[PDB]
Parts: sequence; structure tokens; C-alpha cells
Amino acid sequence: TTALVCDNGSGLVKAGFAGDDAPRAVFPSIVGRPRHQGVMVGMGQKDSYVGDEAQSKRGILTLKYPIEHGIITNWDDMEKIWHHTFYNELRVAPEEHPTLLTEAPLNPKANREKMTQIMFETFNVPAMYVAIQAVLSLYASGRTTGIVLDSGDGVTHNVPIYEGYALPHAIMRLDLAGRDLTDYLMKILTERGYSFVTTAEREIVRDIKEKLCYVALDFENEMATAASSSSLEKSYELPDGQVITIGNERFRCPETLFQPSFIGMESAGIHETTYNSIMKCDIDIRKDLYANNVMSGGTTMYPGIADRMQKEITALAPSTMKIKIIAPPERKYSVWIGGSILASLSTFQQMWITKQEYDEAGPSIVHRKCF
Amino acid sequence: TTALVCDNGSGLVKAGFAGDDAPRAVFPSIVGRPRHQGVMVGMGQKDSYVGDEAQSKRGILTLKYPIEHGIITNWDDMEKIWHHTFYNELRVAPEEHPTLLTEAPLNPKANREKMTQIMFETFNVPAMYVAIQAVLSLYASGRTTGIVLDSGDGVTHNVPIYEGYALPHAIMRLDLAGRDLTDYLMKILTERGYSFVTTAEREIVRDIKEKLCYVALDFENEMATAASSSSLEKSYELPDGQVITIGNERFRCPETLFQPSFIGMESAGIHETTYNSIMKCDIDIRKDLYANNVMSGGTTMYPGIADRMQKEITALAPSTMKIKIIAPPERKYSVWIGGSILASLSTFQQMWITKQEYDEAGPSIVHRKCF
Amino acid sequence: TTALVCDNGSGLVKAGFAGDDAPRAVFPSIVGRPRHQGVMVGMGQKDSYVGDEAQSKRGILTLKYPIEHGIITNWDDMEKIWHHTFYNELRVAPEEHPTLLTEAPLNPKANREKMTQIMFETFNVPAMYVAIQAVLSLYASGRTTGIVLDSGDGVTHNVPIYEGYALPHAIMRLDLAGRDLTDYLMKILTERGYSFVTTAEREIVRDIKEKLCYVALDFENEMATAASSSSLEKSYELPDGQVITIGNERFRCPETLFQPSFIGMESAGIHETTYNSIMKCDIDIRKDLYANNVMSGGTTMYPGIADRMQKEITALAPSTMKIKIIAPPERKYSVWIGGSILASLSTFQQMWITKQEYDEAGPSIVHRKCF
Ligand SMILES: Nc1ncnc2c1ncn2[C@@H]1O[C@H](COP(=O)(O)OP(=O)(O)O)[C@@H](O)[C@H]1O
Ligand SMILES: Nc1ncnc2c1ncn2[C@@H]1O[C@H](COP(=O)(O)OP(=O)(O)O)[C@@H](O)[C@H]1O
Ligand SMILES: Nc1ncnc2c1ncn2[C@@H]1O[C@H](COP(=O)(O)OP(=O)(O)O)[C@@H](O)[C@H]1O
Ligand SMILES: [Mg+2]
Ligand SMILES: [Mg+2]
Ligand SMILES: [Mg+2]
Repeated sequence: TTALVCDNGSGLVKAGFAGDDAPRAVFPSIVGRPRHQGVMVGMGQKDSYVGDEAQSKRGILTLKYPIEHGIITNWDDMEKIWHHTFYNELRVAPEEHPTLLTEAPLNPKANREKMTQIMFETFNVPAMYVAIQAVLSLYASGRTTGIVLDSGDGVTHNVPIYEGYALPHAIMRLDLAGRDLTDYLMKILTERGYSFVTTAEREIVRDIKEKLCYVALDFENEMATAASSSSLEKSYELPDGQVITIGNERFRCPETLFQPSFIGMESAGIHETTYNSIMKCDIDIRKDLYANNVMSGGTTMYPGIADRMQKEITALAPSTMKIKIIAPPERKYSVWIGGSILASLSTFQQMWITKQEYDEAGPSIVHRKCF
Repeated sequence: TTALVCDNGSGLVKAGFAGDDAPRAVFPSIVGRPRHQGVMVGMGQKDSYVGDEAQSKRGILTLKYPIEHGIITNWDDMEKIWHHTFYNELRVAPEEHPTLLTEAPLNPKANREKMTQIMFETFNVPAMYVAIQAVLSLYASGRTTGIVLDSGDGVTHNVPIYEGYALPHAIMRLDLAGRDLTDYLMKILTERGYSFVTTAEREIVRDIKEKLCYVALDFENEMATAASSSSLEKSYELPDGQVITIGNERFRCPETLFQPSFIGMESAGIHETTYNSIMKCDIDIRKDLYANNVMSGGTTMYPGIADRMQKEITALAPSTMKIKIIAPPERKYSVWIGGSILASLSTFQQMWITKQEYDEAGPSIVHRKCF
Repeated sequence: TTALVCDNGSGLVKAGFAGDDAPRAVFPSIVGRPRHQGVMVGMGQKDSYVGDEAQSKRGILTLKYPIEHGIITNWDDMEKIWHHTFYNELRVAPEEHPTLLTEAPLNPKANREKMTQIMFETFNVPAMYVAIQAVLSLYASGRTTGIVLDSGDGVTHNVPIYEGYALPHAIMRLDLAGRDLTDYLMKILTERGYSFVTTAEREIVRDIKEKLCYVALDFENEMATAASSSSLEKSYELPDGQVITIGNERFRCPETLFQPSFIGMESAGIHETTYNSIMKCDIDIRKDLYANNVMSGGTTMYPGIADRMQKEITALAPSTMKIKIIAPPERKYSVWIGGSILASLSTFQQMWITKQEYDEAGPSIVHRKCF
């Protein structure tokens, strides 16, 4: 049969079929409900909206994310999103297809236990499997050795792998990702008199961040350049026709990744996190780890982030080591591509958690069979 | 059965049957009583006259409007007018027909409470409903999204609606409409030596306003043109054969809608009111609101008012927005047409306030069931 | 010398001298201009009126607030108000006194830049400083640890402080305050047939709100009590002798603070805002924050608001935490009292921005020296 690969991220849902080169369905992972009163009768109105239909009508809706920091917090909305993905986007029968799901490392066990329970009971899938997103990203690049830096909307994490072996004690997890950057940009936009307070306005700020933000190679030099002249300013048109102009915010927003103290976090930056993850591994594999830094996720798509990470890691690493950052242009879907590749492999077909095994063992079997 | 749609405006009464394309009965909402002494015996004389019979004999009558600024102030005369509408104009049995009534937004609650009480007790209707006039106007145009500018004889108001959802906090209400314009024209006609002081003469001034007034595209240029020559002057024949000539008054009278300060009001014009109502809505629906400005009411029938409103809103709106004014030729009866359409809908048949519900709950049920 | 403390709020101006226990001058921050025509010659008439003189003659004036939502929007009127405060109220020479000014957090930078420029150029003050209002309120209570809820006429904001250290990432700002409540009461007064439309009538509605509104401990029980009987009704006399009676509106008006959806806002209430601000701080300071909730501003003077906030925060906080609301009877002037205390401190005398520093650095120095 044909397996289903579903990457349930905090911000976007990636779904498709195993063997394909790109995900079939990509849409935001949101559920919207009306907050005003309906005075017009005879027209089709629904109590909830999911995905693009919620984005289109966001002006009269309150938008909620069921997944927060890679943890599912509203299982009703998550089930609604899964139903939407299975029926309206891919248009498939769930019980006729094994499904591969993704999860961030160091997550609560109950999250994947409930994922398995929902998949086996509500949708009655024949088989399912839960994988780590960082390993799938390594699969997508055709590599067996390297350290993967994956940063999406909720979670940023590092996983070092050498010759197909993972070192769990060196796994790092950070709760700073895209959504936090969007909130910080939303806060700092008030310096120029721009006020965004609603969940519909938050999406507008996210679009502005995606379309106008970049990572500066040197932060203080960029600050001086922005203070000296107006060559770095850009204009953006709001949906109602208003035009806003932003200056140093464009690179101030992504700077939080390297300086988490901008949002009040004591943790270190992504470069120092990667260096510490490398230094926790055996001395005989650090040289290979230094040359196989793999980037994945939407938050790694800022212009100039790879050069900045290269510079920082070079400044941290010994001068005789060769630092190489791997940033494929398609790294936005590396997790899904690796999941499809894994589901297409012949040797993986006996690693599926089947319905019989679940009926015998309960939801706890995902701990024994998956990682 | 067949539902009855009655639009009780400040100036005119519109009545008919649901499913019809036009109101069956249209007549002024006035009650007249003699003010001289009857010296002739043996002839049929009545203590009161309603509607067209009052208009025909206005020379010996004092005319009173029971509705003032969309608020009923004389319930005895209002009951007389309702009896006239039910029995002499439509010629129907009130207890055999559900009745749909209209009301302006931001009205006193006691007004509709007494309307419901009168309908259920005096006329013993089986069911009744009170709708908002601007919503019905939106129904008449076959739209679910737009901002409605309704201006009749007593009230001018704006109601923005998006995807069938109303935003009550953005609803505007103005107490400048046709009657105020008639009074202002009555006052300014004294500059040419014309004196109208009675309620019968006020009707003559209203006819003059309806037949000779228009909205100037640019007020000061029209002023200069009227001062330069006499190309804008028109002649009107009084009922007794006298002929009057008016110049700049023709467009001075409707100018009060855009400059309320002409009658001593501090409020802004209709264009600024519409712009402020649009700006109070969510940023993601303002573009659709800009292109769906719907006009309704008799006061919107001045020649050239739509172009003036388009110009003003374009001058107020951002240059990249598309401003479109919708002014149907039948907008004089948009409220009644929308009411008939709503009463003809199948899904509305369970929204009627029935006699049993009124007997159970009292007059206050109209607040819970209607809007 | 003697420093000047000026608290420029959206609704009122508080001014005086450092070291005093109360502000010397309190008057509304309004500028009024005549809207009728002057027909009497030989009498003293002015083109503008400021403060109490504008309030006294409001019947023939249009009233404008130069400050909107803590942001100065009319700098000419603001300069007129500053001139009035300096010369007619305090009767002092501006160049002989350093001046301390206040501002709300998360404000546009250009606002304080222009404030500094106006103070240094137009009035030629020797030194000036801009402080955050919530910090000054904490100064007034003799505390170094606590979370301050300040709500005036334009802005409501929360600032948590622990051991003299502020956590900027946990600062909350809300654009719902007294003026919005006045507008909502103005809108809901139409349910009883009372119509207030002018800026002079808006002041009357504000007086009614100040004199008759209170916060209900339980909203639905108060609704049921008001519906059952008339024990909650009060009477108010209009300036022309008319008497109005209001029922549930008295506590419906302040309820918008806890339910912003009454005016169409998606944001949460003040209690939930305070709880979220507390939860964003470090876990080791939340216990001290829970017991030091400080109220400040005119909008916190509603009867029963402190008990309602205590109940809500207790319902939100863990059952083992001790919730304490600090509501001094003089919290109406807490910002000014704290500003005077700060200006009287010996260690603050070197934090003044002096004329030499401004001449060297330009208006941008307020960003580097102030917070
Ligand atoms: N061009 C871009 N520049 C910066 N950030 C981006 C860009 N495109 C997407 N993002 C951000 O990436 C995040 C979503 O990416 P994704 O890896 O799909 O996250 P998740 O897997 O958590 O859904 C969002 O926060 C989005 O704003
Ligand atoms: N052709 C016209 N030009 C200008 N005003 C008109 C015209 N026809 C009617 N009116 C005015 O419209 C008002 C009544 O219209 P209508 O919408 O029926 O009001 P209502 O619903 O309050 O009775 C009256 O003031 C009348 O003078
Ligand atoms: N007793 C009261 N009850 C309720 N509101 C009040 C009371 N006294 C003053 N206010 C309101 O407080 C606001 C002004 O207080 P203030 O803290 O001086 O604001 P600002 O600093 O913005 O001028 C006004 O909206 C006023 O109506
Ligand atoms: Mg992801
Ligand atoms: Mg009408
Ligand atoms: Mg204040």
C-alpha cells in the first residue's frame, strides 16, 4: 500500500504520500471561531474554521494554535485538524493507509501516547509510527553522520548523529523559535507607532517577518549603519492600504536567536548550543560533526543566517577544524522529505506499530517500539 | 400563510405582503385634526384624518407626525395609523397574518416593547418580529458583506456587516435626515421673501425640496457659479397659482448632510461618519467594506449624492483602495424589499415571536429573540 | 533649586513642586474653541480656552483632547496646555526649574523625543527627565517589589518589579481605560431614551460615570437583582434641570474592564492580564508578586473593584498563594507623589538630562538616559 507522512508542526501541517518528493498539502495549523454575532440568515455559516478557510475569514474570527512549543494542548482542535488533513486536503481513507508522524525530542510521553491512541481509535489506522524530526532531516540530506539544527515555529533542537548512531546525552532543546520572534517583532513595532494586538494582526506581523527580516553578519556594525542612514529601510502595505516602514527591526527580530536575552531568556544562542552539543560528544567524532552542520525548518530560512552561524562556530571551534554549514534551499520541508524516504525504505516495513500490537499492549507500546 | 411586512418610517408607511416585489400601500404617516369650526350640518365630517385623506384636506387641518427621529411619541396616533394600514390600505384581517416590523438601531427598548405589546394585544397578531432596517437593505441587494448608509425622514445610520456578521461597536447613528433638511429649506426660503409657517405649508416645502434639490459635486464652485449667473434657477408653482424662483438654495439644502454645522450641529458629515465606521472595524475587512457602500432611504435620492460620497470617501481612504458606491434606482424601498425577502425565507419561519411565547414571557421577549 | 513634577495624563494634568505631598494644580487636559458666531462687540473673547475655563464655557465650545491613548496627537494644543500649566496654574519661570515628566510604557519613541525637544527649546528648561508611571506609583507606596496596575484615561498597563529590578518582557499594555468606559456608557444610555452626542455632553456623561458607577462582585447575580427590583436605581440631575434614572448601567459600564468584548475588543480582562504578567516572571518571584498588587489611577477608584480583582486573581492563582490587593485611598495621585519623591531623592540629582548634554547629543539622548 501507500504510506502517509504527516509532519504536525506548531505552525504548519505538512502532509502527503510516501515516495513523493514534496508534501501534497501545506496549510496553517489553526482553528478559528467567530467572535461577533450573526445577523444574516439563510447563508452557510460554520461554528469553526480550519487552515486556509480560517486565514481567509480571520477578520471576524479568533485564531488558536492547538500545538504550543511542540506540545499538543487542545486535543479537540488537534483532532479537527487531523480530520481536515485526512479528508479535505489529501482526500484519503485513513483506515487504508499506515501513517508516519513526527515529534520533537525531549517531549512529554503522554503527548505521543495520546497521538497513538487517537490514531488507532478515532481514525482506526492500520499501522503508525512516530519519529524524531532531526533524524528525518538527516535522512533528507542523504547522510549518516552530522548534527542537525532544526528550528520551526515552536521548538529548536540539536541532535548529533555519527555513523547512524545517536548520542542522546548530547541532545539539546530550546523553546525559542518562530512564534517567539513574531511576538518580539510585534512588541518592537510599537516603537514606530504601529499597534498589532489581535490574533489576526499577529498573522500580519508573521507575514511581515517572513517577507522583510534577515540576519546581520555583524550586529553592532548593522546598528551603526542603520543609525547613520536609511538605506536599510523597507516599506510594507497593510491589507487595508496603510503603509508602514521599518528600519533596524528587520535584523533586530532574528537577532534573538543568537541573543535570547532580548526576550528575557537566560539560555545561550543557537551557535553556542550547537558548540556545546558538539563538545559533549566523543573526541574522535567532533571533527566529522564540525563539517556536517545541517539546518532544517522555516526559522532557518532567514537570509544570511548560515554565514552568521559559520562565523560564530568558527570563532568557537579550534582554528584547525573545518566548519561547514549545510543549508539546502529545500530545508523548509526536510523533515517531511526524510519521513517519506524512511517510509519508502524496504527495511522499515517491519518497524510499523500495527493494530494487533496496539490491541495487545495498549498505548504504551510506542515507547518500546519508537524513539 | 402570508406574512405582512410593514416599514413604519418617520415620514412614510410602507406595507404589503411577503413575496411581493413592491410595497402595496405607500402613504404619509400623519394624523390631521380640524382647527376651524364646522358651520355646515348634514355632511360627513370626522374628528381625525389619516394619510392621503389628511393630505388632501390639509388646508383646514393641523398635521402631526406620531414618529419623531425614529421614536414613536404619540401611541394613540400610531395605533390609528396601524389600524388604517391594516384595514383601509391592505384590507386584511390582522389576526390571520404574522407581521414583520422595522426599527432603527440604538433606539429605546421601550419603543419596541410597546410595539410588541400593541401588536399582540390590540391587533392580536399570531406572530411578529422586529428587524433592523440596514440589515434588510443589505438583504435587498443580494449581499452578505457591506456597510449600509440608510437615511430616511428621521434617522441616518451606518451598519457594517461582513460575511453575515454585524459589528455592533461600529454602528453609527445620526439624527439629521429629511425632515431637518425640509426645516432648513423652510428657514432659508425667507431670504427671497417666501414665508411658510404652517404644517400644511411645510408639506409644500417638502414637495419643493423633493422636486428641485440636488447635491453639488463641489460646493464652493457651485456657489461661485450661482453668484455669477442665473443658469441654476428654477421656478415652482404654489397651489394657489403663485410662482417662486430659487437659486443656490437647491444645493444649499442637501449640503447640510455633509456640513451639519449649517443647522447648528457639531457632528460630522455622512461621509466622515461612514469613514469612521469603517475604521472601527477589523483591518482585514476594511477593503471589502470600502467596495460595498450601499445607499438606502429617500434622503439618498438627491441627484449627484452618490458621486459626492464617492469623492469624499476617496479623499479620506488610502489611495490604493477601491471605493464603490452602490445606489440602486429602487433604494427608496430597499428596507421593505429586504423585509419581504427575509419573511419569504424558509429558515426564518422558526424565528417568529409567537403568541404563546409572548404570553409566557411578557413584552421583554423581543429583546431576547430580536436584535 | 526646586524641581517641577508634571504628570501629563490623557484626561487630567497633575503639576506641582518636588517635596510637596499633593499636586498643586489639577485641571482637565482639554482645549476648547468657539463654534458659534460672536455678535457682541466690546467684550473680552479669546480664540481658545484651556482647562477649567474651557469646562465652564463648554456650552459654546468644541472640546478636544490633545493626548489620545497616552500618545500626544496635537502638539500645538499640548504646547498651549504646557504654557497654561507653567504660567497660570503654578505661576513659575520654566527656565529656573528642572522638570520631571511621565510617560506610559511601550509608547512611540518620537513622542518622548518631541517632549524633550519642546521642553529644551520652547520653554528652555535647565534639565528634564522622563520616567515610567508604574515605577513612580511603586515609589509612592514605599515598596521595591510588586506589580503595578495603572489605569488612567487612556492607557492601562502592568509592570512587575522585584527588588528594584524591572522585567521588561513581562510588561503588559492595554488601550482600554476611562475614556472608553465613558463612551460605552454614552452608547448604553440610549436604551433609556437619553441622548448625549456632543463633547460637552460627553463631559456630563463622564461626571455621571464618576458619580454613579461601581464594580459588581458577581456580574450575573447583580444582573438578576437589577432585573428583579429597582433597589439599585439612582437619579442624576442634568445641568438644565432634567432628571435621569439609571439601573444596571451603573455596573455594566465598569464591567468592560473585566470583559473587553462589550466594546468589541478581543483582549482579555485586567485580572487575566495581571495573571499573565505574573506568570511570565521567574518562578522564584511570583509569590512576592502575588502579595504586592498595587492599584493606581483614576480608573481604579470604582467602588468594589479591589475585591473583584482579588476574587479573580484568587480564582486564577494556586490555592496555596496569598493574594493581596493594595489600593491606597490616595492612588488617584500615586504617579505624581512618586515623581515628587524621586525628584526629592539625593541620588537622583545626577540622572537629570541637562541642557549641555542635549546640545551635545540631540533629542535622541532621552533614549540613552531615560527608560
Ligand atoms: N522566509 C522566512 N523567513 C523567516 N521565517 C520563516 C520564513 N518562512 C517561514 N518562516 C517561519 O517558520 C515557522 C514555520 O516553519 P516550520 O518549519 O514549518 O515550523 P513547524 O514545523 O513548527 O510548523 C513560522 O514561524 C514561520 O514564520
Ligand atoms: N426625490 C427625493 N429627493 C430628496 N428627498 C426625498 C425624495 N423623495 C423622498 N425624499 C425624502 O425622503 C424622506 C422619506 O423617505 P423614507 O426613506 O420613506 O423615510 P422614512 O422611512 O423615515 O419614512 C422624506 O424626508 C422625503 O422628503
Ligand atoms: N470616582 C471615579 N470613578 C470612576 N472613574 C473615575 C473616578 N474619578 C476619576 N475617574 C476617571 O479616571 C480618569 C482620569 O484619571 P487619571 O488617573 O488622572 O487619568 P490620566 O492620568 O490619564 O489623566 C478619567 O477617565 C475619569 O473619568
Ligand atoms: Mg517542524
Ligand atoms: Mg426608513
Ligand atoms: Mg495617568
